[PDB]
Parts: sequence; C-alpha cells; structure tokens
Amino acid sequence: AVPSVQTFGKKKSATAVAHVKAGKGLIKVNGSPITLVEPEILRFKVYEPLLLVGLDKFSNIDIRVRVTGGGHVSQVYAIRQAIAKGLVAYHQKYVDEQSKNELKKAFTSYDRTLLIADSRRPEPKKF
Amino acid sequence: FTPVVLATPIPEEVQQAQTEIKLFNKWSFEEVEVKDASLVDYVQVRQPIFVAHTAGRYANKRFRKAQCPIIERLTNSLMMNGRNNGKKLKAVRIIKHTLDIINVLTDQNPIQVVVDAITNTGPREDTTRVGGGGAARRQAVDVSPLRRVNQAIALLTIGAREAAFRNIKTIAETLAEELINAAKGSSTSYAIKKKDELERVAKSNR
Amino acid sequence: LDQEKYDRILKEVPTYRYVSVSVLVDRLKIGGSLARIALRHLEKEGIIKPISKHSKQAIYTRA
Amino acid sequence: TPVTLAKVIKVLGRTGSRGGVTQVRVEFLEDTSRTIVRNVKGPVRENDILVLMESEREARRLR
Amino acid sequence: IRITLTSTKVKQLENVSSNIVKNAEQHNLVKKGPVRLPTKVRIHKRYIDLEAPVQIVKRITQITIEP
Amino acid sequence: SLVVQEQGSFQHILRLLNTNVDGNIKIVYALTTIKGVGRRYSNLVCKKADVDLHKRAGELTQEELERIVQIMQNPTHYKIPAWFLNRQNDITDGKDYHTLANNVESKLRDDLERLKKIRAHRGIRHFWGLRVRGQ
Amino acid sequence: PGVSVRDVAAQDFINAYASFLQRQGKLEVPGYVDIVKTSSGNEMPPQDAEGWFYKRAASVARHIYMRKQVGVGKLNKLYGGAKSRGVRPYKHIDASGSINRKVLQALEKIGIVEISPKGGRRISENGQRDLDRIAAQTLEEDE
RNA sequence: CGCACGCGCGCUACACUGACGGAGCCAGCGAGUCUAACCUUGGCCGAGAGGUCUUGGUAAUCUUGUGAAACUCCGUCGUGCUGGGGAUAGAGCAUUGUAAUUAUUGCUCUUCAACGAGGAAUUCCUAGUAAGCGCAAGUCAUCAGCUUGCGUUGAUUACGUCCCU
Repeated sequence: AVPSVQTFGKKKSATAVAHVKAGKGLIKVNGSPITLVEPEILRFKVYEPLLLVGLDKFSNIDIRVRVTGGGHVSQVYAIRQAIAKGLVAYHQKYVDEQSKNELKKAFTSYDRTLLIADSRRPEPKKF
Repeated sequence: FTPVVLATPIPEEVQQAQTEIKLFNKWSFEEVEVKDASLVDYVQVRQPIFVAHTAGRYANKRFRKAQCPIIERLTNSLMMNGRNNGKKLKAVRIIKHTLDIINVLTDQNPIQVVVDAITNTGPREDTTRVGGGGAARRQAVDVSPLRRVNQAIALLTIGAREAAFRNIKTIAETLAEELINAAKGSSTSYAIKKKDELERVAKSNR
Repeated sequence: LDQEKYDRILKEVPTYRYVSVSVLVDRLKIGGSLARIALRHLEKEGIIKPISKHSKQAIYTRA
Repeated sequence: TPVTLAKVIKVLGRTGSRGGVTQVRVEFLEDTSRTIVRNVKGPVRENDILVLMESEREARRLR
Repeated sequence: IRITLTSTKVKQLENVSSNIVKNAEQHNLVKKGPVRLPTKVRIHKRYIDLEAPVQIVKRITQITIEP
Repeated sequence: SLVVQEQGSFQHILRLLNTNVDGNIKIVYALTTIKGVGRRYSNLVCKKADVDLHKRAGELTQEELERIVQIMQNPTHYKIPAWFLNRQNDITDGKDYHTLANNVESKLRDDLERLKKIRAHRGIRHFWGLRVRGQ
Repeated sequence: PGVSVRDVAAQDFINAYASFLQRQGKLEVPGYVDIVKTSSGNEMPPQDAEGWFYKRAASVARHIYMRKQVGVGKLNKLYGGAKSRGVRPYKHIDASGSINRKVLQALEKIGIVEISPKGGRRISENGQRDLDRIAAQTLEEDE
C-alpha cells in the first residue's frame, strides 16, 4: 500500500493535484520552514490529522504542496488538506495496508473541506 | 511527547497542541461549564479541529440549525458591520489576538470566570407589539430565551466590531473588558443597561 | 518634575492592572503620536510579559 | 421569579400573520405533573426546552 | 510549414477523425501524436505537417470541394 | 520608552515662520497648516537629516533648520523640487515658487487677471467673480 | 542537516542579510527615485533614508535565485496594488524605470543577481556559492 | 458636456480588521498580423508614458502559469473635521488621433473639500446565497464606471404565510 498518484482535487476550476509516493518523513509545505511559517496563528491551520490519529502511524511520507489558487482563507486553511492527502500516502501498492479501519471511521464525516470536494460552489445570482 | 527526531526544523511549540490539548497557540477549550438554563448545549467542539468551520446543509431542515456550530452561530460575535466586511477577509484576528488579558483575571483557561458569565443572562420575558387598535401597548408575554442572550451576545457582535467601529481605541483591543464581569446585571455598560428592562418593561404596563 | 514616572511605575506596575499609553492620560499630559513609537523599549524593566508581534497590530498582554 | 422551565415535548405548528406564532402544549420539565397549554411566538418544535416565568400560570393567550 | 484547420462547427466529426486513426493507413503517411486541446467554443483544430508530393493530402483536400 | 520627564521644556503650540508652524505637528504638515509646502520637500530632508512624520513634534531645534536654511534661504541654489510645487515655473513669473503662507496667493492669480480684458475668458468674468462672487 | 537557501522565510533572508551590509556600505544611492515616489500605487516615500535601499536592492537575492524575471514594464504585472480611483475600484500599477539606472542597475553591484535574456534577471553559481558565504552569514548563523 | 433647483444610479470617505516602503507571488470565461500595421514577451530610452534600437506568434507553446486583485509577514502613525479622502484646481510628462476645444483618458507632485452609518423609506437573501476583490472586453486611438461573464476569498439568520404587495 503506497499510491504513486496525483490525488486530484479541483479548486473550483483548477488543478489542485497532490503528488503522492512513499517518503522519509520530511515535511515540505511551500518552501518556508516550519520554524518560520509566515502566519504564526494560522500555523495550526495545517494540522487536523496530526491531533487525531497521532504522529506515530504515518511518519514515513514526503509532503508536496502544489495548488493553483488561493487567498487568506484557502491558502492557509487548505494546505491542511495536505496532511490528510500526503500524510495518507499509504493505501495502494507497496507498503502494508494494515492501518485501514481507523482511516475509514475518523475520515468519513469529519471535514468535507478536505476529504471530499468542498461544496462552496460558484456563484450564479439566481435568475 | 515521545519525539521523532527530524531533519526538518520544527520548534517546541508546534507539536504541543496535541497531547497537551490547547487548541490555540496558548489557549484551551477544556472547561465547558454552565450555571443557568439558557446556553448549555452548542459549544460544538467534539471533532478534533482547531477552527471547526462546518458549513454544509445546516439550513434546510427545521431542527438541525439549532445544532449549527459555535463558529457558525456563537463565535459570530466578531462580524457584524460591513465596511470591515466589504473589505472582508481581515476578520480572523480578534479573539486570539486579544484574549490573554481575559486569561489573566481569575482564568487559568479563559472559560473559568466565563463558566458563570455567558449563560446567566437567561431570558425569561419579553413583550410582543400588541395590535391595540390605536394604542400600541405591550403585553406580559414570553419570547424564546434568545433575547437577553442577544442583549449579551448580539450586543457583543456590535460590541466587538460595530461598537469598536469609529472607537477612540482600536477594533479588537477594546475587547479588554467585554467578557470580564458579563455574568449578572451591572447596568453601567453599553449592553447591560437594558437588562432589567426585559423583566420590568413587560411588567410596568401588563 | 524629572523622574516622577520612574518611581510611579516601578512602585505602580504592581498597582496598575495594565501597561499601556492610557495610563499616562490620567495626568492629562499627552494624547498623540508618541505612543506607537513606545512599544519596543518599554519592557526593558521586566515586570509585564510580552506575548505576540504583528507589524499592523502590535499587541502585548498585561500581567 | 422561578425559572419555570417548560419542556416542549409537543407543539402546534407555525401560524400568525408573518408565520411566527405558535401554540404550545407542555408537560412539565422538572416534575411531570403540570399540564399547561401556552402560546409562544417563534421557532419551537416537539421535544425542546423553553422558559415560562410564573408559578403555575395556565394562560392560553400569549401572542 | 504546417496545416491549421479552422473550425466553427460536434456531430460530423467521425468521418475524418477515423480517417486520421482507423483509415490513415491507406496511403502510408504516418502522423505525429495529437494533443487533446482544451476545446473552446466549437473549435476542433487539427494540424498536419507536409513532407510529401502534390497528390495525397491535396487528394483529401480537392475531392473535399462541396461548398 | 525612556521613562524620563523634563522641566517645563516641551510646548504644544508654536509660532514659527511668521505663522503657526506648530509644536504638535512637524516641519512637514505644519508647513501644510500654513499654505504652500508639501510632503517631499522636508521628506528629501530625511535623506540628509532623518526626520520623518512619526512624532508629536514640539521638539525641533533651530540649528538643524540652519542646514535646512542651506536648503531654504536663497531660492536659487538650494534644491527646490521641480515636479512638486503649488505653482511652479509659472506663466505668472517663470520660477518654481515653493513659497510660504504670505507668498502663495499673491503668486497664484495672474492667470485670472487676464483673458477677457483680452476678450476671451478671465478678465471681466473673474472681475465679475470679484465684483459679485467676492461680496 | 541539509540547510539550504530555499528553506528560509520571506524577509529573514533579505532584511536579515541587511543586518551586516550596514557594517560594510556597498550600494548606490540614486538622485531622483527620491523626489518621485517609487510607484503609482504609493502615498509616502520610505522612512529610514540612511537601511532604506538595502531593503529594496536585495529583494532579488532570493526572488531570482528561485525564478527568472524582474523587468521594467514587466514588473507592472507582478506588482498590482491598491489604486483608489474614486469612482472605480482598486486597479493595476505601472512602475518607475529611469533611475533604476541607479536602483535596478545597482543589483549587479553585489554580484548576486545578473540580468536574464528571457526578460528579467537570473542567478548564477556566483549567487548560489557566495550566498553560502553571505546569505550563510544568516543561514550559517541561524543553524 | 454651460448651471437658481430636485431626484435616482453606482463609487466612495467620515478611520487604527485602516492603508503605506518592500519580500510570500495564484485563476479563467482567455485572446492576439493574409495576400500584413494586431497581442505582446531584451536592457534602457525615459522624473514618468511605452517605441514594439528588437523579438515571439494562424495561437494552453511567445504573451501565458494572463507570476491578477483583496492580499500574508519585517518597519509607519493611539483618535487630533485626523498620516481618513483626492473633493476642486495648478505646475513640471505621454500613447495617439490630420489638431485634446466643452480639456479623451494614460502620466510625476502639491491644493485636502463636504461628511461624525446620516430625518422619512427600504434594495436582494438559503447549500451556496450576502460580502468584498480582481481579470480583460462594445466601451479602447484613452480606460470600465453600465454590461455579459469567469476567477479569487467567501458572514449574523431560516421553511413560513399573508400583515405590507
């Protein structure tokens, strides 16, 4: 179980693909270091599954973040998706599946902003 | 916290919000306690989220919007005026940039004085506009208990943004007073001045 | 009138509940532009604890 | 006044001019021997919680 | 040197589209791989290079005279 | 910052350059309180004196201004800005008048004295704008 | 560790290396980028007016270590600002280019950034090896 | 298109979530010369404007990843018809148009106005709708303000009937 997959999410028209394979455990989210992440407060807008399942299960992944689009509230609210999408690089081909039940109970209705397409649709103004 | 040693630089404070549970950089949510009968149920932090913006179809059925989230009902004490929502996205900053002063005054976690503060403005009585036929009088009746709530919470929506709009001091830092002694009737303030006037306005001409 | 603020701060930071520029307005001397200047040299005394930094919103906390 | 909590186990719909007023039947919340019919304006349903002020006022007209 | 089609009109594609893949074998002038263009409103625009005599692609062209 | 007070020194309102260039506004915008001096005249002094807009300003010394008298006192050699001023290389005279409170309005309206004594636009109708619009 | 140039923040690279350029004194002071403002989307010229130019002319130390353009009519597109037009909303900014003969022709004075032929400015090994001396006068003092 | 009055339209300013000096640099409905003067990607010419001294293009390539905006972070100012506004207007600059007049909008800098969310009445609102913010276009020789869109980021309050109609 290792996906060699660009797990794809459209950002409402765009290419929000996350490059996914196995790794070493080395978090690279958009160049700047975790010591000096430019929002000090929205720093914690990156970690939902690293307060739920723990830092013990998935320390063997190489996070990549490459999306097209964003602002205040989608750049540093939804690179949070990356540790629900590039932390979980553990479910297709190579390295053992066994941890599967707890990623299909705590990731079923948790936050549909990450684990499925967020339903903030575009804006037709009701003709 | 049994550390896994990394070649990627992470400080001491980043991983603290997991096992040492404080869902801000330095603030918790551990003590949800309530004295009176009005505002118990809707501190909806049960999913392990830092911000918890659950905005789905919580507006179609007739019961489910009572269970609407605390950021999506109750922490709307920050956005009410529209020159700051109309250049909108500067509006994430108030409570976390302000609340360490309230975390000094008899608060280990900042909800501890606020145990007996939010709920104890429990609304019991409010008139309706009587038809009257001429004389627009008022009747001794009861609304649902969301008015002295909104005399203390919707007057914190204005009381954080729109009563700090055009204020002598700043927007978010006139909130060094807004939840210190908001428990019971002081009557000497911007929102507590009409607190007796739900139990006497429906009592004076009844 | 030279260092009356020096004694009525070191004996009154554990009397004033906060440290800000509105402490100085009780004597009715200055309200003006010598305030956002004074946020980066005040706490070399060492009694009140700083917390956060932002260039558009420089906020600290009373102690 | 006693905060006479009225559990809203049954409800009579949504009427009025604007569609806000409501008739409400209540068997009591704390004890289970008061049987009071009331009127409350606004959104209420079956099996909720409300407040009524006085002791055992079975008043049927509160619009 | 190139060819550029011009396209203003989704329902009459499969007469020459199969003459590019299932019946371009009948004159042994092979093609280079077509990139799937993002179809703007429709423009189906093909491009063929010519290193050939005067006959074959102009046989596809000058028999296609039904104006 | 510095917890040090002084002995009757600082004022709050000055009287400087024949009018009120005040002791609560700086060189720059109290020369805007009097009409005729803008921002970058004394903000190009910042690359030579380092005095910007960030203070309550009953603090100025009359010897720093003497290296600004090296920029002021003769209006013919002393770095007068040339894409900046109120009226500047004028039809009126031809020089770049970065003048003062007593010397702007006397050096402002020789375009309004002119054109319809000359039969066109501003020599009767602006005098009508003084025989009617002035009283 | 593998401490490198891209793994530092926004101006803990530019304005943190400018804590040591003030002890050297190296770059060019222009004449009349000063009386003009630096752009159309501006209200007030910069404060410090001595650092003031070090904060601008070393902004290409990491921006073009990474990518390949800062232009003159080309930096219009990257630098759209807040142009309150009164009747219209904010819009796009056209910038200055005269005494970038003393500003953007002061970028090659440090030897970090040279000028690219695609349009813009590019980096060499002189801006990747010597930055392991001069930007690792910050990067090897953050380690 | 000149102004005793009066209305509406949108856009603002009446402030410290404000904008400013720079780094963190994203979209698409994308659109660009034939029997030629278009889109524009090299430094600088230039206080500034772009000419396209050049180049790339019959086109998701060359503009283009429209390196878009509101914007996030080191420095700027604690309430002073105010570092709020450029309101009105002048002087030092263009791309043009056979000439900028009743200046056609692109360009550097001062003049800094009424107005303390403003009496009556209200405009649209539910799983993607308020709310800002851009992009480029018939407006373009001077831009979009109207507009049709797309894109960016996306709040209190809710399933109800006539009280208005």
